[PDB]
Amino acid sequence: AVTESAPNVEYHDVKGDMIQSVTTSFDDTSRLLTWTINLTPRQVKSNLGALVSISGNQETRTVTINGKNAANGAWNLYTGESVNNNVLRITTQVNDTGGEVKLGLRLVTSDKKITKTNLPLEFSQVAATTNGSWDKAGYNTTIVEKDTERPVVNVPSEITVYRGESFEYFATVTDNSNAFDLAKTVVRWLYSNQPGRGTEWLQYSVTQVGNQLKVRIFGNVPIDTTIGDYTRYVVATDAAGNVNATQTEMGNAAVDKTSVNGQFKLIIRFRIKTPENTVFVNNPNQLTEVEKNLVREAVKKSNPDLRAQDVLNSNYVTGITVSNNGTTTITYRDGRKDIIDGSKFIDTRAGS
Ligand SMILES: [K+]
Ligand code: NA
Repeated sequence: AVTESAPNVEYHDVKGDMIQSVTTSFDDTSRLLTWTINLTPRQVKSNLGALVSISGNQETRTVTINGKNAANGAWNLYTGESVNNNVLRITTQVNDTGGEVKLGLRLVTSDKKITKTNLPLEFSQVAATTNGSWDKAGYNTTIVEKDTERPVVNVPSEITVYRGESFEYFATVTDNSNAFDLAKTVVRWLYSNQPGRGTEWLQYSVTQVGNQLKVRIFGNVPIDTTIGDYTRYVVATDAAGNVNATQTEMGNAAVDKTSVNGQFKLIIRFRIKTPENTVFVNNPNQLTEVEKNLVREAVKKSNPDLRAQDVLNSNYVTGITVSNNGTTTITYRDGRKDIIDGSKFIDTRAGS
């Protein structure tokens, strides 16, 4: 991008009679800065001289006067043609640090060739030296540092969602520049910029809050989706185009089974629903085998969406286990477990 503005005027000698306006143009890719100075000397004459000083974070690349390269004669002299509505353009390479950049000028016109020795630094000395128009001014502006640092995503290691339920999580994006490319900030699986096979219901949105992005990760999980886990990525881009994780890094991480910044495991779990009818037993803390089986059957009945394929080895008897004290362990097809206390649905028939 190119940014154009009018710099801060540090001083402009009120006896000066040349400078009308000064503008800057900065290319954020080349980091070249052009100072454009428009001149209307009262005495145009034949020769323009420009004594130029720049801050140490700049290095001069080009100086033109009236559209032609200036002859190169802390302060350096450049000379060229003198016309009305003359344009002096000083292009510098800004260093990677950027920051405050400064320009100082002492300008003259003359009918004679101009030399640095015979160049007046005050209005009162003009008549005996260059004997034409004169001006003196200083400017500054501020240039961003070159941003070579990637943005950082903060997202949980695991985002756990439940079949039949909605979810909402946030990832946060921070960058050293405090500026982003929202269009190139996404949540995706590895292969393409999409939510991914099996998780097509994964949604996201990107908002900027202050100096950070907030990436809302949300959706509605179907009752009929596969239980297990999926690797997904928050990929964020700063305003300079640096990304937290590149496509090639995502691919290496997928093969090596390592992590990149912004990676998360999306885990789809089952949400166990409690029996609506109390399971009556003799001693809720010392169940018989028949009572353990009543507990398993009640859990199956209240969870008709828990299919055999959803539990370990597609077997309800080994996938739903019930301890002596009525604790139910459900082990799913992915090896994940729920350990569920029976206190809220198992009761004694004594006193019922
Ligand atoms: K950055
Ligand atoms: Na933006």
